[PDB]
Amino acid sequence: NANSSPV
Amino acid sequence: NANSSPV
Amino acid sequence: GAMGSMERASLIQKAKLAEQAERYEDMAAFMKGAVEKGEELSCEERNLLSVAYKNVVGGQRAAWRVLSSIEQKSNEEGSEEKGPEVREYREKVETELQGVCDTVLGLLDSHLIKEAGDAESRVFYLKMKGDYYRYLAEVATGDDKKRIIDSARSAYQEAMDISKKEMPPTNPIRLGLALNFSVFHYEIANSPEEAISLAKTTFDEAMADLHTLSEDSYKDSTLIMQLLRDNLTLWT
Amino acid sequence: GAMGSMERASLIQKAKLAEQAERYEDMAAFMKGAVEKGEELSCEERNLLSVAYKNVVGGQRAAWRVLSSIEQKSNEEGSEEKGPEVREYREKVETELQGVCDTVLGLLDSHLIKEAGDAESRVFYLKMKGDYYRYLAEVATGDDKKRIIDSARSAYQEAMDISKKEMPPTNPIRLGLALNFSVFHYEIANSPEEAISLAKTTFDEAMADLHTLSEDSYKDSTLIMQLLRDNLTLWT
Ligand SMILES: [Cl-]
Ligand SMILES: [Cl-]
Ligand code: NA
Ligand code: NA
Ligand code: NA
Ligand code: NA
Ligand code: NA
Ligand code: NA
Ligand code: NA
Ligand code: NA
Repeated sequence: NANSSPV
Repeated sequence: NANSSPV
Repeated sequence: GAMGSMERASLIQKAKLAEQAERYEDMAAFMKGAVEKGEELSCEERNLLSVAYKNVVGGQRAAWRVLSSIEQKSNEEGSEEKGPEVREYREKVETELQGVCDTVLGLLDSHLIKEAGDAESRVFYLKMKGDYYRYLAEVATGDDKKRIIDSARSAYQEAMDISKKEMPPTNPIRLGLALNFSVFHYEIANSPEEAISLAKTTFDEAMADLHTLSEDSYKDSTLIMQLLRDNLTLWT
Repeated sequence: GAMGSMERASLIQKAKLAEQAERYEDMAAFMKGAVEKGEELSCEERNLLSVAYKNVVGGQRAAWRVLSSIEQKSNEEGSEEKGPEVREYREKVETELQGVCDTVLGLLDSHLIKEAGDAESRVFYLKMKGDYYRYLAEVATGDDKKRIIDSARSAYQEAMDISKKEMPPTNPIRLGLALNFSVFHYEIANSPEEAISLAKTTFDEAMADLHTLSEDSYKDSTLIMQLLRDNLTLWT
């Protein structure tokens, strides 16, 4: 559920 | 924008 | 075909997994494989076929509309020339969409409709035939367009005739057929009055039959009746 | 390759149309074609490459997680035997996902990274290398898994070393790299303390540099800082 970088 | 039948 | 080696039951099982995974192209390929086994489809299997292809063609129709609108802005007074790319890419998505519709129509013609004798299967397949001719009509501009519109109308009309003889006015298949044929009249056939008349008669005849239904049947029927009322609210 | 006959500028133009149409597989194929022209990518073109492939692999990862969870429920005590289909279909989606990651990694290796000399291009490509090795690590279970994890770590580490020498602490590339490397530590490397330390140091060093920024740069940096704080809220 970790937020990674938005494209 | 007409509603058609839901699948 | 690539699914020829897979068991029918395994194709059905994987179609359901693909639905859960929102893998609708896979779902459609599994269900095509299942239809090509040559056996008739159960009610549940017909609804898996419909869900799969409606999601695939729905994404294509949404993309086509976005591209067609950009191509429209490009042919306006004052719009800079940007070359053939918008038309080419709209054409590529259009061709893919036509290919999906031709695939569905070909399954119906080989041999789902001819084997379908019960009203609930025959109406379902004839509705689907109308629907996918309708999606072909949405992108048609050639010498073809009138015949594609008439093919949609003919399929819907045969489905309507069977449904009104063989099914109660609350049957969800009958309701969804009337909903879609009404949208055909409004959006394809330039017949908004026919669209409105069909939606209102369908709604009113279903209202009068709701008293016969169980709670669960009542919920199924009223969900599609609300779509009829939503269109009537848009159109009046 | 199927895009070899299309102009570079036409591929870029169609990638943007595909984005607007939410046709991300097409978008990725157009951008692959553009990279294979052999010229370096501009900043905007690098972000089109990243958006295209992140959407394609994002759908595959979401599907893989759904299928892996069903395959997990199937290997529990009391679960009925349902045959090989869940494993087979998870394997099919896994293989497709691995193929997309191998395609991105192959573009980076042939020859985007070796030609990238400016910090903003080199860090961006090394981050992407870490990201797609990370997606390979998410599905790895074999004799391979340690080496895939180390490949992700190595790429991220080289990107981090360049970013901390060459970019301000608010640079959005540097921030998104730190965000993703922190998630690598938490989710892949079994290093939650490293994940938390990196996220907090990154956030705090960016906070201290916000005073130097224009309103628009401030908005770009604070958007990614919020993702760091959202992870820290989840993890502490
Ligand atoms: Cl094209
Ligand atoms: Cl499979
Ligand atoms: Na069999
Ligand atoms: Na052009
Ligand atoms: Na029959
Ligand atoms: Na009947
Ligand atoms: Na050229
Ligand atoms: Na089975
Ligand atoms: Na260079
Ligand atoms: Na710098």
